[PDB]
Amino acid sequence: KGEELFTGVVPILVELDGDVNGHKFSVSGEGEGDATYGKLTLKFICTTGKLPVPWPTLVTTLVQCFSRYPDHMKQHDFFKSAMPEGYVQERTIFFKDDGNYKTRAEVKFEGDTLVNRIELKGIDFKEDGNILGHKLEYNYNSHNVYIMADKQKNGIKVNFKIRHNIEDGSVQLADHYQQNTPIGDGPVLLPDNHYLSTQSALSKDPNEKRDHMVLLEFVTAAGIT
Repeated sequence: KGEELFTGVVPILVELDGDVNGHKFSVSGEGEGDATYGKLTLKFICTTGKLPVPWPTLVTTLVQCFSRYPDHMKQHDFFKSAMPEGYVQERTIFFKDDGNYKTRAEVKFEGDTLVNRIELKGIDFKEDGNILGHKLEYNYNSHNVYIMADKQKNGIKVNFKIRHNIEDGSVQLADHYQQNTPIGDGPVLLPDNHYLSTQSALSKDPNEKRDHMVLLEFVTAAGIT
């Protein structure tokens, strides 16, 4: 049922409103996903002016239904199974020795288009830490995203560690704790334990003068053979 919605190229819309230490901002993104290849291509624009946090810190917040699940793992793909009604995705992201983001998003189809609508709230950030101080490099590392069933909520629980390169050569860790629960009442796939292997490339549109991020991302499910 849900998986059939992902056999081809799907348009994606992302809309985020944020407030980090009282700095309010909005981000809009557009692009497309091709789950057959685990592939996402998107361009994000800060629609309120200058983004008050580094772009890389928003990548995880800004559609894991575009992950490539190998055929032998298709019974473990919660994300697609919740479609088209969708799922709620909630996180706390702990920036080591700094503040935290808490996010809530709804991921679902509107017509033909896969939409990610997010509210983000950041608190306890240091004024001249790596986030508010803009000390993170404009790049992105490759990670493993660990997934387990959460049967009482008919959903999944997800944990991983994001590594952000700091401009001095060091690393800013961002520990992610995540919960996804279906919006609809229908059956979903509750998975055995497994992970997603991720890679992401960040770039700039040379003709774009707005504060923005171009993202190319590949993600593949693994850990069950």
